[PDB]
Amino acid sequence: GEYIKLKVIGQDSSEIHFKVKMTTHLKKLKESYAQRQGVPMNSLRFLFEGQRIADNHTPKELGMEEEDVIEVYQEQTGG
Amino acid sequence: EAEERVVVISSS
Repeated sequence: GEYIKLKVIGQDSSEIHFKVKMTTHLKKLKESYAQRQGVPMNSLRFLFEGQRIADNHTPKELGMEEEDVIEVYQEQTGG
Repeated sequence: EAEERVVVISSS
């Protein structure tokens, strides 16, 4: 396939960029980000246009393009 | 100021 570059913005305004294929499940991006922050993956929620990114979402499914932004927040009360 | 960080994610 071919790759797009996504920018992941943290609560402290820091950024890590990820190159990902249009068909790759975004679980792998979440794991890498959490690993690099040194926190459990389940302590974080990952949002695209404010909507929750699921483990089996792909960039194609979400309509993501080159240089789109993902925001990371702490997980919230409830489901 | 932080340097640029780009990580390549592989498929399955």
